[PDB]
Amino acid sequence: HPETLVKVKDAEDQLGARVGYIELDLNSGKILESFRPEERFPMMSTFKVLLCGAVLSRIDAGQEQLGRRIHYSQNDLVEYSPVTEKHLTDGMTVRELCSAAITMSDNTAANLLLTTIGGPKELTAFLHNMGDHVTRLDRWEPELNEAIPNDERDTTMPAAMATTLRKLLTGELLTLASRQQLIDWMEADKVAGPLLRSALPAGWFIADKSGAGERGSRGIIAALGPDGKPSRIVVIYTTGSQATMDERNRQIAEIGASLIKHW
Ligand SMILES: *C(=O)/C=C/N[C@@H](C(=O)O)[C@](C)(Cn1ccnn1)[SH](=O)=O
Repeated sequence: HPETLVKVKDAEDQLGARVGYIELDLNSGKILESFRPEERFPMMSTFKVLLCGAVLSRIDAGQEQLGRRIHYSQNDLVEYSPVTEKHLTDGMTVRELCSAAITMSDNTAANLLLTTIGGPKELTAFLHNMGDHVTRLDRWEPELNEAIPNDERDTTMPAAMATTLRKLLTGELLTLASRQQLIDWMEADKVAGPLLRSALPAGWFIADKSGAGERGSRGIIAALGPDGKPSRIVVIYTTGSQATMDERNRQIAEIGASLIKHW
C-alpha cells in the first residue's frame, strides 16, 4: 500500500540509512509493494534459513539425515552460541543444529551446518542451481556480518531473497515434509520479538528470521498472514545507520504496523 511506502521512506530519514522492502503474494509470486528491490544489503543471520533449505534438499536426496549426531570441540565455538556451548561432550543432531541456527540464531550451529554441505561456496552453488544468481555467501560466522559499504560478499537483494524464500516454502524444490519442517523452525523463531512480531495481532501466522550486523545492519524475512495461515512474504533490510539497536527495532516494527493496518 502507498502508506507503507511513506513509512519505509520515513524509516530512511530516522535511521539516516538505506532501507530495502518487498511484499510478495505467497501463492502467485506477484510483487505487491517494493522499495530499492534490486539494491544489495548484507543478509546477516537471515542466510541461516537458506542454509537449512540446502540441508533439507540433501535429506530429500538421501545425502543427509535429521538424526545424524555431530561432535565438535571448544575451538569450534564462536560468539553467541547459547545452544552449541552446552553440548561439547554429547554433540547435536542435524535436526537440533537447524533448530538452534533458525530459532535461537546460534552462530556455531550455522558454521557446523556449513561444514556439512562444503562451506559458503556450496550454499552459493545450491542458490545458483534453483535460479537465484544474486544471493551469495562468501564467509563464515562471524566475519559474514562485516557489512563493508559496497562489498557484495554475503549480500542479497530484497526481490531475490523474497523469491528464494517463496520457492523454499511453497515450490516442488523441497518435499512436503521438508517445506513443513523449514516453516516450523521459522514459526518457533525466539529472537525476533521486537520486529514484525510486536505489530502482529493474535490470530495471525508469522514464520520469520531476523538479522543484525556491523554498521547498523538489521533485517527480517517472513511468511505471515491472517486467520492462522501465511499468505505473504515480507523482506526488510537496512545497513549504514548509527542509530541504537532499540531505534532500528522500532522502525522495522512501525513498517510492520503499517503493513498490517493496510493489509
Ligand atoms: C545474526 O544476525 C547474527 C549476527 N551476529 C552478530 C550480531 O548478532 O550482532 C554478532 C553476534 C555480533 N558480535 C560480533 C562480536 N561480538 N558480537 S557476530 O556473529 O557478528
